[PDB]
Amino acid sequence: FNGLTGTGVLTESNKKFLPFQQFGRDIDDTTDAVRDPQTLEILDITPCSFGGVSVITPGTNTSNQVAVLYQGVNCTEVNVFQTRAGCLIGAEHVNNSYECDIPIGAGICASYQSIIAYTMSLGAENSVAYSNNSIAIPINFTISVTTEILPVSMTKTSVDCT
Amino acid sequence: MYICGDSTECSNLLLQYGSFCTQLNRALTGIAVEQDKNTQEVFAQVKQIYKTPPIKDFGGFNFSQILPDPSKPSKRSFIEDLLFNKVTLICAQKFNGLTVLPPLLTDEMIAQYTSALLAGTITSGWTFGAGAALQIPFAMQMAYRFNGIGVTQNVLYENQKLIANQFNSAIGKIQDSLSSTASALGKLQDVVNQNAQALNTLVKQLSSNFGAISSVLNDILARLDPPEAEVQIDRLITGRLQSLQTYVTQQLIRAAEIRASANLAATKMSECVLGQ
Amino acid sequence: LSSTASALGKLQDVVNQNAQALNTLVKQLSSNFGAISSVLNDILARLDPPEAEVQIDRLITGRLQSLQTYVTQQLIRAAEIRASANLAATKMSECVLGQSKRVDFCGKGYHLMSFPQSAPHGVVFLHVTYVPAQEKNFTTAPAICHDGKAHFPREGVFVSNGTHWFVTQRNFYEPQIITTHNTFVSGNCDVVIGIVNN
Amino acid sequence: LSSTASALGKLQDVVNQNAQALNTLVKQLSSNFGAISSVLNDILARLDPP
Amino acid sequence: NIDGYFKIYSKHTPINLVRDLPQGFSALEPLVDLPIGINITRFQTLLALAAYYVGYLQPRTFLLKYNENGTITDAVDCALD
Amino acid sequence: PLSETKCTLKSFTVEKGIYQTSNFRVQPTESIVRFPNITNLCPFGEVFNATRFASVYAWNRKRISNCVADYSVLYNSASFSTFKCYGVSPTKLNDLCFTNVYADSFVIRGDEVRQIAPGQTGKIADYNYKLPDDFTGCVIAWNSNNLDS
Amino acid sequence: AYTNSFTRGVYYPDKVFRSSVLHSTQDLFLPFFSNVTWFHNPVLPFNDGVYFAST
Ligand SMILES: *[C@@H]1O[C@H](CO)[C@@H](O[C@@H]2O[C@H](CO)[C@@H](O[C@@H]3O[C@H](CO)[C@@H](O)[C@H](O)[C@@H]3O)[C@H](O)[C@H]2NC(C)=O)[C@H](O)[C@H]1NC(C)=O
Ligand SMILES: *[C@@H]1O[C@H](CO)[C@@H](O[C@@H]2O[C@H](CO)[C@@H](O)[C@H](O)[C@H]2NC(C)=O)[C@H](O)[C@H]1NC(C)=O
Ligand SMILES: *[C@@H]1O[C@H](CO)[C@@H](O[C@@H]2O[C@H](CO)[C@@H](O)[C@H](O)[C@H]2NC(C)=O)[C@H](O)[C@H]1NC(C)=O
Ligand SMILES: *[C@@H]1O[C@H](CO)[C@@H](O[C@@H]2O[C@H](CO)[C@@H](O)[C@H](O)[C@H]2NC(C)=O)[C@H](O)[C@H]1NC(C)=O
Ligand SMILES: *[C@@H]1O[C@H](CO)[C@@H](O[C@@H]2O[C@H](CO)[C@@H](O)[C@H](O)[C@H]2NC(C)=O)[C@H](O)[C@H]1NC(C)=O
Ligand SMILES: *[C@@H]1O[C@H](CO)[C@@H](O[C@@H]2O[C@H](CO)[C@@H](O)[C@H](O)[C@H]2NC(C)=O)[C@H](O)[C@H]1NC(C)=O
Ligand SMILES: *[C@@H]1O[C@H](CO)[C@@H](O[C@@H]2O[C@H](CO)[C@@H](O)[C@H](O)[C@H]2NC(C)=O)[C@H](O)[C@H]1NC(C)=O
Ligand SMILES: *[C@@H]1O[C@H](CO)[C@@H](O[C@@H]2O[C@H](CO)[C@@H](O)[C@H](O)[C@H]2NC(C)=O)[C@H](O)[C@H]1NC(C)=O
Ligand SMILES: *[C@@H]1O[C@H](CO)[C@@H](O[C@@H]2O[C@H](CO)[C@@H](O)[C@H](O)[C@H]2NC(C)=O)[C@H](O)[C@H]1NC(C)=O
Ligand SMILES: *[C@@H]1O[C@H](CO)[C@@H](O[C@@H]2O[C@H](CO)[C@@H](O)[C@H](O)[C@H]2NC(C)=O)[C@H](O)[C@H]1NC(C)=O
Ligand SMILES: *[C@@H]1O[C@H](CO)[C@@H](O[C@@H]2O[C@H](CO)[C@@H](O)[C@H](O)[C@H]2NC(C)=O)[C@H](O)[C@H]1NC(C)=O
Ligand SMILES: *[C@@H]1O[C@H](CO)[C@@H](O)[C@H](O)[C@H]1NC(C)=O
Ligand SMILES: *[C@@H]1O[C@H](CO)[C@@H](O)[C@H](O)[C@H]1NC(C)=O
Ligand SMILES: *[C@@H]1O[C@H](CO)[C@@H](O)[C@H](O)[C@H]1NC(C)=O
Ligand SMILES: *[C@@H]1O[C@H](CO)[C@@H](O)[C@H](O)[C@H]1NC(C)=O
Repeated sequence: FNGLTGTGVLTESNKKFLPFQQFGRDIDDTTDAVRDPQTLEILDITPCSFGGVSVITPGTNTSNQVAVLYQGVNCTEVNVFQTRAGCLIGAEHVNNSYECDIPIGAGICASYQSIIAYTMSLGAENSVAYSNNSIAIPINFTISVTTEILPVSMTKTSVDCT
Repeated sequence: MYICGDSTECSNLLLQYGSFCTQLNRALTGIAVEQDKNTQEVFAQVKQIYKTPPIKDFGGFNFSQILPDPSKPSKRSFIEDLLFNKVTLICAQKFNGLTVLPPLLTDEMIAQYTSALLAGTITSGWTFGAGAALQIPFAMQMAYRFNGIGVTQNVLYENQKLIANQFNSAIGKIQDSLSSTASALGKLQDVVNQNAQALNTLVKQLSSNFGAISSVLNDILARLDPPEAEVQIDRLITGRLQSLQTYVTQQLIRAAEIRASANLAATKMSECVLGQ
Repeated sequence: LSSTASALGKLQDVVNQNAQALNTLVKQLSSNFGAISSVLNDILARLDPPEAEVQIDRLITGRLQSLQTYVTQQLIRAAEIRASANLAATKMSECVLGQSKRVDFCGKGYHLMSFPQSAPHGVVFLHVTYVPAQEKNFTTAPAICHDGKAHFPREGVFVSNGTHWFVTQRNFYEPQIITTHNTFVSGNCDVVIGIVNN
Repeated sequence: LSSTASALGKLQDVVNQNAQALNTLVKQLSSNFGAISSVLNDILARLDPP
Repeated sequence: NIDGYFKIYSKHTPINLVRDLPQGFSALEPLVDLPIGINITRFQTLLALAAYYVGYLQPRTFLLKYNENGTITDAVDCALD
Repeated sequence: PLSETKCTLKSFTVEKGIYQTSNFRVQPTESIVRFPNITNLCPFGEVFNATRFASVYAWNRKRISNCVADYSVLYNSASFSTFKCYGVSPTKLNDLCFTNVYADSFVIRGDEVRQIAPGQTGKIADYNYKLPDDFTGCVIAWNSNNLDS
Repeated sequence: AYTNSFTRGVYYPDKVFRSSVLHSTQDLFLPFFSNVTWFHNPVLPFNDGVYFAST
């Protein structure tokens, strides 16, 4: 448009231009709305979809298939399953809740038992039998041994300049 | 996407600077991954998910102000709602390259974790941190807690009503402080302000000449011949690289202190709530 | 420990991070950075000073930037390792040379004692803990008033097996008959809520 | 305290580190950095803008 | 009159005061741009078949605020106080 | 995608987890171009066909606007001696759309034609006609030995 | 006579549409809270521009 080169999708805009402007800018330098030089209407501009790709795999040593997650893209234009962190292709949706090993996001995560995506479960749910006239006391005991690992230092390296 | 906006030749020139891009992506990914472990290690300290019984015979103490409210979209309590109101959706990646990722644990799961912790603390004392929860009446748990600081236990059993009324009044007095002095939550706003300012500076430093003839790549690529446009394409990569490096360094430095604060919060939860 | 692997992930991660950083630094030595060649020997043996100095300046500034980046990353990592070492020293001083009373510090349960062992670049702690089990739940009471005098337990708790009352310690079930050598009297049984005759 | 030296090591080390950093920052103004001269007024006074 | 360009802005609103310039804010929307390229130092007003104010502009930094519809609502003069 | 993962990790075995490989974008097609209706020819030729030129100290200044500029017909002409063009480009002048054009026409001797360039001093470039430190279109010089000689 | 020009002399600097933003610009403006000289045909100076009101 008159030397203004751009890429994106054009839509009929709603914002009102005073009779002496030519184009608008959302913030800083973001040319979003433009008035054409011939037919004298206003069209707004927005870039078309783009974004990263992630691969969910159970491991080559176990299986040989993967699933693909498109980040922040409403994939109606690319078993498709629409999540809040993009959308997942290659996985099936189930109702059951387990504890998962491959977190995806927004409370949704997937695993392989092929390649099912579900909602993680916090843990086993139980209710304590509270009363104002009864207590519980142990009768037996066990001795347990636990391990923990803590690093204290790393290697010493000296690099010259010349 | 940030340095060479949707261009082809600019990427071919950027390939000559070695690999000053795997490091930045790796560092940002590491920070993003660590941000999830920070939240995981604090709240996720209870194995099961307990819940309070419908019986509300706690000896006189009134916990209705902190227990979850079923008639709520998020099943939160009164104080959590007050806190949420006092702090001010498929988000796509902008043409700058900016991207915001959603947290792994949504707010509902955090609310469930806190509710489970509170129910266990009320109905089992400190016995649910070692092994299985062992029920004990609340009055006797509070008497045991007095016995732990020197005061004998017959002080509570003859002053139960006074202590209950004082606790109820003290709990009630906190709603006014939270809903009237909005400046109390100053520790949770400085982080957001600093992050916003840093990212705003990063975005705003895109429209700078840096010694070139234009601040936008398309203008240079549509006017200068390719033999002599290579000089003006440079002096533009070498400013954006420095901007990105500075942003990454400050992000790492300010994430270190967040990690330290998360560790302190985890310690406080471990030995202040579970025990005495 | 002998069978299950991946129990030493932290040390392996530290070593891998160091190796990756050093390998990237060495690998960054083969970039043109805008010059004509990636080796100074060819540039010096193929040109005259007037523009050889320009090429050398380009290479020098690129390599200096890379080295500064590496040094800064190393400083950050060293600070993190120092924090971890301070935590390890505190745990060694508190849980090995004494007995710890703070919860969620050493082990999951009631701490008893600990043993240190070495590691390639760290330390391994073996904590011994006491965990109760085989629970059983009884009927209780806060105080017992006899002849109008309320008796409270010195250390323990009143329980009933169904017909009789005993005083037991909290963490283990050892019933004892109620005498005046393990209970103390304070007041009268008119203000306490839960008084049981006995 | 009044006889043995090198007792307050940490505070002296901190002060020395700060002083050394400031001194090495100030000492950088004399570097040529590949220009003709390290002084700016003179190099402005002996050359044309280009 | 800048770099060979004569630019004329204007506005027209009624007021209720009868003494002097009223209290309020109102932006000026441009009318005329001319590529003349001339030197101007003095000016004079012509009559019809009497009362006007004259002020002089100076370089300055302003902070303008826009509303939802794209009209200036207020401004801040940086070098005032 | 598994091959992409192996390339990114630079190994033949990948462990359980989620990995980021690359990014995708939608490729645009069917380019569109919009231009105004003004299509009147422009008097550029007259600028080069002025029968009389002016001295250096008083150079002819002309303003050009509301035209359809054509430089391809002007570039392919071989009647010019030098066409050293700073600023933008010799050939890419047909795809750019400007606001106004300034034409400065005069006559100079053969020993000062080189001095007409930004960022340099001299005799006629310092006291008669000085170009600014930024780009100003570009210059054209052609020999004439039958009118003023 | 002299009068106070309270908040007069603001114009649109550029032909660019903006909305719900705060923009910092630098241009030739009439300073806030200055004198305007009332007049009543005298020739007047033209320093860098003239804000000309009327009634
Ligand atoms: C447009 O007209 C103005 C008139 O002011 C030209 O500027 C120069 O203005 C000065 C007075 O301000 C005129 O007087 C001269 O002043 C100098 C410096 O004080 C003094 O040394 C001289 O002896 C003389 O008194 C000056 O004549 C005038 N310049 C010219 C060429 O007349 C301005 O140059 C005019 N613009 C154009 C494009 O011609
Ligand atoms: C993702 O894409 C779908 C399909 O285009 C969107 O669903 C449509 O949304 C529009 C806008 O509100 C509605 O008018 C249509 O009726 C919807 N159609 C269907 C079949 O649902 C959806 O809104 C998009 N979501 C996001 C977050 O962009
Ligand atoms: C403790 O007393 C109660 C009396 O029923 C028992 O524990 C509860 O049993 C009910 C059965 O209706 C369950 O619904 C509750 O969930 C139980 N409470 C828990 C699991 O905390 C039980 O009989 C007694 N405990 C033992 C060890 O015998
Ligand atoms: C719990 O507290 C109550 C009140 O102090 C005890 O007494 C019960 O009171 C309710 C009405 O509030 C009556 O319906 C019950 O019949 C009372 N219980 C008895 C045994 O008389 C109660 O005993 C306490 N313990 C339990 C297990 O409820
Ligand atoms: C407490 O637990 C221990 C260990 O579980 C029990 O000891 C075991 O008892 C069973 C059956 O009596 C024997 O077959 C095992 O050989 C015992 N193990 C050891 C190491 O001696 C003990 O009986 C439990 N105590 C009670 C009162 O039930
Ligand atoms: C615990 O506190 C809550 C909040 O003050 C009490 O709820 C009040 O109940 C009375 C009686 O129905 C109502 O008139 C108030 O409007 C309630 N407060 C609110 C904020 O809605 C509750 O009654 C207290 N618990 C007990 C056992 O009294
Ligand atoms: C100890 O302090 C408490 C409160 O701090 C006193 O209780 C108050 O007593 C007055 C006088 O009867 C009442 O008006 C208040 O309502 C009471 N407050 C509460 C919360 O119940 C108590 O009297 C003091 N005891 C002594 C011995 O001075
Ligand atoms: C509760 O404890 C009492 C006290 O030991 C039990 O009473 C004893 O029962 C045994 C049964 O073999 C008799 O030999 C003793 O003589 C009884 N002692 C007294 C003082 O009577 C009682 O059986 C226990 N009840 C339950 C349900 O465990
Ligand atoms: C504990 O015993 C006392 C007396 O030994 C009981 O108090 C008496 O109870 C009787 C029966 O209701 C009344 O007629 C008397 O007036 C009460 N007072 C006195 C001084 O005798 C008391 O009720 C018993 N407690 C329980 C829980 O049974
Ligand atoms: C900005 O534009 C909006 C959109 O037209 C204006 O809102 C209109 O105001 C008029 C006058 O009150 C109403 O009759 C219309 O119904 C409104 N439009 C809508 C869609 O409700 C608004 O007045 C303008 N000015 C400001 C300051 O907002
Ligand atoms: C003056 O204008 C004429 C007309 O455009 C130019 O003459 C043309 O020159 C080219 C190349 O020399 C020829 O191919 C055309 O046939 C000529 N056309 C005519 C009508 O003569 C002339 O070049 C212009 N003057 C200058 C100095 O360029
Ligand atoms: C430009 O030309 C087209 C077709 O000749 C016409 O429809 C349009 O109205 C013209 N533009 C203006 C502003 O008149
Ligand atoms: C790898 O595959 C082998 C053969 O199927 C299997 O025995 C082994 O357990 C696998 N390893 C893991 C970590 O799953
Ligand atoms: C749960 O499973 C049933 C059938 O087993 C299915 O119809 C339903 O859609 C599932 N739930 C959701 C939320 O999809
Ligand atoms: C306007 O001029 C008068 C006298 O010339 C002076 O007293 C007054 O301070 C001036 N106004 C301002 C705002 O300076």
